[PDB]
Amino acid sequence: TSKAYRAAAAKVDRTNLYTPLQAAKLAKETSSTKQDATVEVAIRLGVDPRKADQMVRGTVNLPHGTGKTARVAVFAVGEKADAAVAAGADVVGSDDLIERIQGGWLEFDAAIATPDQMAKVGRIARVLGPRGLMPNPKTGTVTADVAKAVADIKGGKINFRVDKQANLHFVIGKASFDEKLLAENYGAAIDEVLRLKPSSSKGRYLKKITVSTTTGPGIPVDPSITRNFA
RNA sequence: UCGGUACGGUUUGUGUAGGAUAGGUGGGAGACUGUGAAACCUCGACGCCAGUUGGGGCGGAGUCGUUGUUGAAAUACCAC
Repeated sequence: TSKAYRAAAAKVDRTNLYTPLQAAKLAKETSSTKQDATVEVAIRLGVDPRKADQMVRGTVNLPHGTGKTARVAVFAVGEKADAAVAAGADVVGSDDLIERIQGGWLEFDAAIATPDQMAKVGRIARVLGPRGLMPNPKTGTVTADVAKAVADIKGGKINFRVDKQANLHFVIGKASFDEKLLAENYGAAIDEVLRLKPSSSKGRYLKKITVSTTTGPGIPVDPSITRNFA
């Protein structure tokens, strides 16, 4: 509501549909005013989450990561210590990793355990739960295959979830990225949202969609172009 | 003049507190030029939820932005 608020993207038009080629350009020009932040994508789906079978929940593999450091703490014992450090996780724990979590050493981003440690994970997730650093088997951060479980956090697969009022929330990374590296992250989601379209979504599926990143209005994005994201 | 629809803008709700968990939901350490106890709308209905708020007819003139997560996102206020 300031002068610098309207100075950011003072040239974007409301009554003009923009391609993702043009939306990647204006996302750079929106970032020309303020500091670095996380690019946010808002999609208005044409679904109804009142029915249970029309609930939309999935994931997508981004080609260019997520713009996060993604430090991974691994409950690694036995052969798990050699297979977790070979993937990219800087923290290789042990059986005594319980004391290092409740003792004041929280310098990571996600905790990934092994089934030989799952009898002791229940004393951990009470302090990493609301912080967002707890192990979760429902989202793919608890498995015995630690060679690719670490690559799940390193790959940057964003877990989106449609709300009570049929709206999506997706991220493609930082605002200081290239226009081509953000076009492949953005083009991969819509390549996989339509694959997870429910079988009883009446009307037009992806009706309204916008991308804004740094302290301004939303770019009017065109739903009608789903072939030329790059 | 009285309505219906589409699009666009503001505002209203929240057992319980510091912006009545500043609605629901996701992002998120940077947004603001700010004396504000206060005079000029006494928040612009409402003044019951109890203090939401005078959002600038002040002053670009500097000391309420930052801060407590103790509540079923509180915050670093917005990318709905």
